Amino acid sequence: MVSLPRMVYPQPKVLTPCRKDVLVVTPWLAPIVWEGTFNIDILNEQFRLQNTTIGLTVFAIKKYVAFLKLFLETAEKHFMVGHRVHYYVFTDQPAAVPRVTLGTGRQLSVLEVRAYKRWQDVSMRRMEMISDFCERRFLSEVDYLVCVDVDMEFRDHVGVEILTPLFGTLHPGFYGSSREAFTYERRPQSQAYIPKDEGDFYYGGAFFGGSVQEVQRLTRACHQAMMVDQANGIEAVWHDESHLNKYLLRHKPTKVLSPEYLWDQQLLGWPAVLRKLRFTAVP
Amino acid sequence: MVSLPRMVYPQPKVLTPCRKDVLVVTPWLAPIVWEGTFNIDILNEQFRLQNTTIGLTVFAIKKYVAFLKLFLETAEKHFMVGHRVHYYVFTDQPAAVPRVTLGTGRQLSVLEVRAYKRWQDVSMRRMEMISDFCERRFLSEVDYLVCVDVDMEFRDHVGVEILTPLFGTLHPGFYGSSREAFTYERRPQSQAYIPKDEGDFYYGGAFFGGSVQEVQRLTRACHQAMMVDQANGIEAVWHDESHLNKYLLRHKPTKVLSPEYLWDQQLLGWPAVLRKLRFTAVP
Repeated sequence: MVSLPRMVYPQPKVLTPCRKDVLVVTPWLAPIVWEGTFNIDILNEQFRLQNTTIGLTVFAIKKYVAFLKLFLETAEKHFMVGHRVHYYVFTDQPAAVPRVTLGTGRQLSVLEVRAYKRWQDVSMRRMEMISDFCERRFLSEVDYLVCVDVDMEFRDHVGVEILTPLFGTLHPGFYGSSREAFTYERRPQSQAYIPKDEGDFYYGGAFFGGSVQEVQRLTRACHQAMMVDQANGIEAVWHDESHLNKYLLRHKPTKVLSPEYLWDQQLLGWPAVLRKLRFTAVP
Repeated sequence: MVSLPRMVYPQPKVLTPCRKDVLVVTPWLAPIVWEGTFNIDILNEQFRLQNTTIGLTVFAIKKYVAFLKLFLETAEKHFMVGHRVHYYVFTDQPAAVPRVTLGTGRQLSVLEVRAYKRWQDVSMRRMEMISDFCERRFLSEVDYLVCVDVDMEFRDHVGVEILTPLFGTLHPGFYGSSREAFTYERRPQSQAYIPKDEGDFYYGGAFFGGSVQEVQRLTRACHQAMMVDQANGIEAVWHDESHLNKYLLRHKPTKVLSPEYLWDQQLLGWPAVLRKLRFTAVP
C-alpha cells in the first residue's frame, strides 16, 4: 500500500514471545488474534490509508429484533470506530428496527427478509441472502464483510485487526477442546461431515467474515452444500455452523479470531487467558 | 483457493504457544517464520494446488561467480523442492556459470549485467535490474520472486512458508539488538534516513522477496531513492540494504523471516534459539 507516516511506538522484541500462554499463529501461518499480538495504531494507519469500508451483516427475526438496540448502540462504541462502516440489518420487521444514532462515516440499511413457509428455507436463509447480497450491494459498497449474530453486545474494541481475506472465530465452548469433542457433523451422509481425526478448530457460526469475494465464496458454498443435504433428507447437527466448519477446514482462514471475539460470560466466566471480552452474549 | 484434500496431522493446540522463546507474529500481524510455527504439509498443499512458480534472483559479479556452483547445487537440495522454480542468474561472465543439474520443473536463465564505469551505477544495479526485469520477464514467468546473495549456501529447508506478498528477513547481526544499535542510515540528508526512535527490525539486503508486483514496487522505490541520494552526493551507509530498511519501515512486510533464513555460523555460531540453519554464509 501507500507509505506510512513516521510513528513512535515500542520496538518489537524478537526474543520475547508476545503471549506465552496461547497459540498466536496457526500451522498455516494465519495469525490468531489475541490481545497483546497487535499494535492497533499501526493497523489503524494501514487501513485508514486504504480508506477501508467495513460492512456488518446481522439478522434479526421474530423476537430477536429486541436485541438490535443494544447491538447497534454498542457497535457504535466499539466496532471499527474511526473507520467507514455500513450496517446491513436483515429483518422480517423493518418497522421494529430501532433508531440508533450513528457516528460520522457510518450508515445503516434495512433489508427485508424473504418470508419462507419451509423451516428448511429459513435454515438456509442467512447463507443464501448474504451470498445474494454480495452481488446486489456489498461488492460495490464495502471492502470487507463481518457476519454476526444479533443476540450479542460489544463490550470492548473490535477493530481492523480482524480484517483479512477470510476469517473465522474460535467458538468459546471448544477452544480448549480436543477435536474429537468438537460438535462437527459426524454423519458421512451430510456434506458437512468431518471425521474424528480431522479438524483444526471449532469455529463459531456467530462471527465470520473476510473480503467480499471470499465471503461470497464461503456463503455460496455453504448454501449449495445445505441444498444438497436438504435433497438427501439430512440436516446438519448445527445447521449453517456445521457447513461453515466444513468450509474452513478445507479453505483455511487467513486469520483466526480468539474467543475474546465470541464469548458468553454467564456460561463461561472470565478466564485469565481472556484479557478482554470484546463481543459477548446477552444474558 | 480451491479445496484441500483430507489430511491427517496433529491438532493445533490453542492453549500451547508454538514457541515460548521468540516472537512469532509482528505487531502488524505478520507471521515471523521460525521452525515450529508451520506445518509444511499444509502449506505445500496450498501452494501446489495454486501451481505456484517461484523465481530466484542472484547476482554473481567478478570473483563471486565462484560461489554459483555450491549455491545452485544446494538450492536444488533445499529450495522450494517439489515446486516450480526459475533461477535468474545475473552475471558479468555468462561463460563462468557452472552447469548444474536441475530437478524436474526447474529452469535456469542467465542474464548478462549492464557494464558500468561508475561505481554509483554498480551500487544501484541490483535494484535497477530487478525492477526492470519484473517487467521484461518476471510478471509473465513467476508468481513470487526471492532475491538473495550468491555467497551463501542452503543447508536446510527453504520453502513455501516464506511466500507472501512482501517479506524481509531478520539480519543475523541484529535480531537481538535495540533499534538504536541498528545500522540504519542516520544522516537526514539521505532518502534512507531513519531516526533513532524509529524502526521495527534490521532487515538483511541478502534475502527479500514477495509477489512480483510487490517486489517491482520495492525495487523501483529503492532505485529511485538511490538516484536522489546520488544527485545529492550522499551514499547510504549500507547501500541498497539501507534503502531496503527504509522501504520496509514504511511499507510493512506481510511476513518476516527469522535468522534461520540468513545466518553466518563462523561469526555467530549456532545459538539454541535457531533450531535450523537454513541459508548460511560460505566460510
